[PDB]
Amino acid sequence: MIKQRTLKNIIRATGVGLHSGEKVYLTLKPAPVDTGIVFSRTDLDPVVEIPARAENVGETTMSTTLVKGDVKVDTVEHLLSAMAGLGIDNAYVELSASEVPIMDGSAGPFVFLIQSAGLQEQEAAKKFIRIKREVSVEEGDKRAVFVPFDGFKVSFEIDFDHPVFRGRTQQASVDFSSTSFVKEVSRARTFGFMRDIEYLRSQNLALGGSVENAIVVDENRVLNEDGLRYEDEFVKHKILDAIGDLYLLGNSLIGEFRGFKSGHALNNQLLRTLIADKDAWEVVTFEDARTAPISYMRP
Ligand SMILES: O=C(O)c1ccc(-c2ccccc2)cc1O
Ligand SMILES: [Zn+2]
Repeated sequence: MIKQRTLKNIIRATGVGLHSGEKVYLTLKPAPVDTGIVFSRTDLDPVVEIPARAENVGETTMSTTLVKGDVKVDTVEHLLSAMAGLGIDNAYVELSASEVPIMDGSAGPFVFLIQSAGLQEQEAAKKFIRIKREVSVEEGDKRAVFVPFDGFKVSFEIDFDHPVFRGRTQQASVDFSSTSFVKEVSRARTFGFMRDIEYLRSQNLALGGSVENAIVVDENRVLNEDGLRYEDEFVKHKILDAIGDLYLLGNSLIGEFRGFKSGHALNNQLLRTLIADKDAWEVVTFEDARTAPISYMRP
C-alpha cells in the first residue's frame, strides 16, 4: 500500500520569523498514525498545540496563520509545502515563538532538513482526498478551483504590472507525475517590493525580511546580488505557497488545483468550501503503491 509517513529522527533548526523578525527554534518530531501535522508553542506554559487543519486558520493577510484563541503560529505554508512535497502525514512541529522560521524564503532548507533526518513509513494506509466534481471559489478577479484529475497537478497565474514582471513567465503548470517538487518548486523564494516595505512594517509584516531570505524588487530590478534561481521563480513560489496552504486539508489530494491570482485567504476559502461540499470528494487509499496515480520518493 501507499503508507503514511513521519520523520525517522528529530530535526532541529534556528531562524527568524519573516513577519515578526523574532528568533525561533524549530523542532520536527515523529508522530503516530492519523496525528496529522500538529504545531506546538513550547515557549508557552502550559504548551499549546494547534493542529494544521483548515478550521484552525485564523488570519490570511500575507501568510497562513494558525490561531487557537490568542495563541498564533504564523507562516506555516512553506514548511507544510515541504511536508506535502515529501508525503509527511504525521509530525509534531515545536516552535519557541509565534512564527515558523523563514530560512532562505523557500522550502529548500525544509526538504533538505527532512530528507537528512529521513522519512519513516508507518503501518497505516495513506488517505487521499480525491476530487469527484469541480469546486471553485471566486472573489473579484481572484479564483481558486479544484477539478477531477487522476494524479496531482497545480496550475497558477499571477499578474503584476511591474517592470521586473514584464515579459517574464507569470503562468506555470506542474504535473507531479512528470516533475520533481524538490527540483522545480521547493527552491522558489518569497518575493517582496521596496515600494511596500514602509507600509508592511507599519502592519508588523516583513519585519524579518531582507535579501538573505527574500527576493527584493525595486523600480526596475531584483536587488539580490545573485539574481533569480528560476526565470519563473515568482509564479513557482505562488505554486509552493498553494501546495502549503492546501495541505491544511489534512491529507494529500488526487485532483488538479488552478489558482488565478489566489492567495492564502482564497486558498483557505476553497478548502472550507470543499470540506462543506461532501458530494465533490471521497477518501481513497492505494493498496499497491506501484499501480497508484501518484508516487513519493523512497523514504
Ligand atoms: O513578502 C515578503 O516575502 C517580503 C520579503 C521582503 C520584503 C522586503 C524586505 C526588505 C526591503 C524591501 C522589501 C518585503 C516582503 O513583502
Ligand atoms: Zn510564500
